[PDB]
Amino acid sequence: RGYDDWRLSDIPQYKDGISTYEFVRATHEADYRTHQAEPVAGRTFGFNGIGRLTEVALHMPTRYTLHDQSSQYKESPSFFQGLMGVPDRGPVDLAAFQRETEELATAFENNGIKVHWVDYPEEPANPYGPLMGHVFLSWGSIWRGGSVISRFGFLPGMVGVSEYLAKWAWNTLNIPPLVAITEGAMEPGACNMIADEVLVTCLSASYDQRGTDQLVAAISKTSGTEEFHNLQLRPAVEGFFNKATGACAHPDININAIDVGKLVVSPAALDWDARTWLYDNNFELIEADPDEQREFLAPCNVLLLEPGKVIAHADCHKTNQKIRDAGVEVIEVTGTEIRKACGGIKCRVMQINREPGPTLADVRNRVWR
Amino acid sequence: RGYDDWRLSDIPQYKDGISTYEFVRATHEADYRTHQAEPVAGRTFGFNGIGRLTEVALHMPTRYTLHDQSSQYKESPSFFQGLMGVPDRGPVDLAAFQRETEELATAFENNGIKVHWVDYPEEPANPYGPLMGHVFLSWGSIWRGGSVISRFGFLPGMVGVSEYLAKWAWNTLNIPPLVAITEGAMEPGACNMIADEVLVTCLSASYDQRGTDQLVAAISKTSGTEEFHNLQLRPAVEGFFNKATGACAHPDININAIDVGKLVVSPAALDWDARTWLYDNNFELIEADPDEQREFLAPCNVLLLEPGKVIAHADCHKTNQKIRDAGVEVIEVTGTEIRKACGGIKCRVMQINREPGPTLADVRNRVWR
Amino acid sequence: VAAISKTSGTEEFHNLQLRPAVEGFFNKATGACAHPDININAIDVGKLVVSPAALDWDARTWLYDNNFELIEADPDE
Ligand code: NA
Ligand code: NA
Ligand code: NA
Repeated sequence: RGYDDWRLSDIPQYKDGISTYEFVRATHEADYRTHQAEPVAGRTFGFNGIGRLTEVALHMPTRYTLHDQSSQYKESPSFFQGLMGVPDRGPVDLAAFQRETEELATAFENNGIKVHWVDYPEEPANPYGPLMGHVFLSWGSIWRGGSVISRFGFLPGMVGVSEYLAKWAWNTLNIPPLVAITEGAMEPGACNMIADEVLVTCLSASYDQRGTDQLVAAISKTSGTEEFHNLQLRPAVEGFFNKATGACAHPDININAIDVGKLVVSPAALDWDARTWLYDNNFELIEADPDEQREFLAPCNVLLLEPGKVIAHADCHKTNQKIRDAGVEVIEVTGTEIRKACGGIKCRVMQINREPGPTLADVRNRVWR
Repeated sequence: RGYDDWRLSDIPQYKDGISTYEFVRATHEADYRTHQAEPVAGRTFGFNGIGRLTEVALHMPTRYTLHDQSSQYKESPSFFQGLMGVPDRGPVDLAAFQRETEELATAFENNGIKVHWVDYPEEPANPYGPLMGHVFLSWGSIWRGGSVISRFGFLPGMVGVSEYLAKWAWNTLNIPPLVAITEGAMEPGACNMIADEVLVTCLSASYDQRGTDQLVAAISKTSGTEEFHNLQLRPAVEGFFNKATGACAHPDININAIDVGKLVVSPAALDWDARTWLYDNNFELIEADPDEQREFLAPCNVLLLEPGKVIAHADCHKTNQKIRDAGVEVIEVTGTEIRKACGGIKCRVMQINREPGPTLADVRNRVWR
Repeated sequence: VAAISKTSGTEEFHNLQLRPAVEGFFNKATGACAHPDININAIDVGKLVVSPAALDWDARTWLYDNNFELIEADPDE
């Protein structure tokens, strides 16, 4: 449209003969996401809900992506092993990491999902040392209404990274920021949603109440839903992972949706209140294999492409059979090298756009018991 | 510093033999602004308070900066005149606007203040028409903790602009976003502060309670102060300006600090509660000339360079003499063309960095009555 | 808690409430248990033996703030 062709009718609040007060009031009342964020961006965006995923980003590793190449790791491996708590499976192999990355990318293209590639500078560092954990682009996933700057609870090598990814989203995709988390801890990217307006968090190394409150209030306002629910798990875990039990600081290792009102869930995730809530809201639970969970094969770290279809680690054989048994298609993908750090396949995907999908009301109305 | 020279001692929460829990807890407790925002930015930033201003940005106008060149203005001038409500002083003269802009910039350099220049694309438009009001870079002023995306109450031509300026701040200065205002209305840039932790807002076309609450909560957390106070004026005005009284939707037309515990204030600004509060907190009031105020010469739209020194419109002779009488140096600067839109000199300056300055306790302890 | 509070003979009464992840009595995948006495006990003044599967973040914070020293039970046991 031409610069001199604009007219007052292009302003949605304008009406012929409207008063100043009524125009201003219509403006105060407009929805931020649909009046400002999306039009200005010139597109929709956000990973909220359990609808159809259409657009993601990955990072292809270099030597600088590997945690064991940091001089701070070299100085004390046991310090970082205490923070993450994941079983030692020996050093990361760069070439194999790159291959499993190509395979994941192929899986996306074979399922009609656009993949962007995020690079970091050579010798990437923040004010406190080499970047660490920066392969895990879910930490920069995009919410309805915009990007979020996280407060990392346990990993100093992620300081500056959620900024970097948000900046990248703005410069490359034109997607704006929504909020910076400025108190306590909140890593929203590692959360999952189990319905259009149901978020799962944890209270953990990665989340305190203040951080959670800040995040939930911001994403609530732009979620596009009348209601917003936060299920808050309470795992027993000091750092990121408890290799004695399989409990994890992050929701996305403990639980995810695999279909409408159907969840894959860890043995170590559900306290009584959480269990009661899932029960009252008609969610059907598929239990992850306990050994797969405890040995950190990340069987719950599946990525939902759409209700009834997930990407999962190819070697989570037992959990995957149970998912198939629940009527869900599983796309097996190699994810071995990625687990050598604190995460699996879902953890490493930055989700950019997911179309609106089924709601909590849909879950509740499902007849299955 | 070299990429392989980093050690655990470069992590401020690290201590030899610290437990995972204690390390995580120290991390949850760290201050966002001083641990993350500023280190990652690699500088300090924020205009908060009444301390020494060091860094700003201006926009040098082109024909596309002029409000009367918009096809939507051409279609109905009376519609835009109802929104702003400012006295008609005839069309803007581009050449004169450019000259008064050079003069303002010279004033900054003569006072040791760095000036950045913001350009817009040719034929700048948003989803709803030509940009309008985009010369007013105070709307993009930077807060301690980061940039803000505003919700404009009355001007649709500012949609997309606060995003643009925030994006510019991030790409050019490395300053991150703090929050997007997503409900009601809040134009934080047009507010002023009268002490290190005292903000003045209005309830007006430009601000509702929900928007105000959202903004104040975000900037509170990063203000670097134990307390945060919001004085909320209640002007009687439908749009932006009331040419019968001098009342204005924006704090920065109604009031500003000129020194520690000394304010220049409009006749039309102070309701009883506001007056009581200023009185109880030991603020000395200098009244702006009523005619200067009502005729929209913007005598309160002075910019505080530091306690005891302001930039003011050169033709606000009466108000300026009173400011000098109160012991404050006035740097007179031509601001005629700028007033042909909804604003004056302070309105057009994006404030990027102001050093910490006097506090509310300092105001209260001043012996003057 | 209200009943035993009134007769405890103490000015204050505190209830630490663990939140184990367990459906029935015992979770043989983790060691989590419905009963406190399988999850934790005192062994001395301000010293506790505690299961890996017992302490959620709030419980952990509370024990920390109140100066309790924790001895971890062997995970396999
Ligand atoms: Na719970
Ligand atoms: Na008031
Ligand atoms: Na507890």
